[PDB]
Amino acid sequence: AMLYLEDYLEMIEQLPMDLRDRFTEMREMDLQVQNAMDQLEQRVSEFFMNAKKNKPEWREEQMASIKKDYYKALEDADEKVQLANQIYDLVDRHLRKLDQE
Amino acid sequence: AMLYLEDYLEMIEQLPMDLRDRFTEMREMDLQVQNAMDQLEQRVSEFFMNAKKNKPEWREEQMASIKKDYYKALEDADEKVQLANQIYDLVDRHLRKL
Repeated sequence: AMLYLEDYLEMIEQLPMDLRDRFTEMREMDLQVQNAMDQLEQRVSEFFMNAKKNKPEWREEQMASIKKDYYKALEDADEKVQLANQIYDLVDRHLRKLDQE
Repeated sequence: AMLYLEDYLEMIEQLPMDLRDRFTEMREMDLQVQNAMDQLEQRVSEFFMNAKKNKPEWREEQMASIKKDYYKALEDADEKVQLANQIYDLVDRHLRKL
């Protein structure tokens, strides 16, 4: 409980700001993705809800917004992908450093 | 107060079955992502902490486990991605029907 957090806390501190920052950065990115998907889900059930109501040209604005949200999330996930690559190479670099030492 | 949650109820219930399940699968995958990230961080820091103290073998073992967790994670992110694409397909199909 509280002691496991101390150990968890402990663990994080022995990690160069290099890595820790990219992890929380990935954290934030994942949060962003979840949020984008939420607004998409809402756009979608409104599509199904109103639908014929508010005319059928409502699909234009709606579907455009759906595509926008979806693309946004995709870009955010591609960004987490980049960040994980970064963390990967930064592992490798700190590694090699220690090995020839 | 929780009107946000009754509204989300009515929200969800407007979706067809396919779409609902893909979204809930997605949420499951998010959780799994958060755990993979977590676990990976922990092996990384622990490996740094105990890097110099332990033997070459221990370094190689921790590194293999780290690599695991990494690819692990990476796979989950792809599945979440994949789910999002399925959802978008189902959506524009439910439009092409109308």
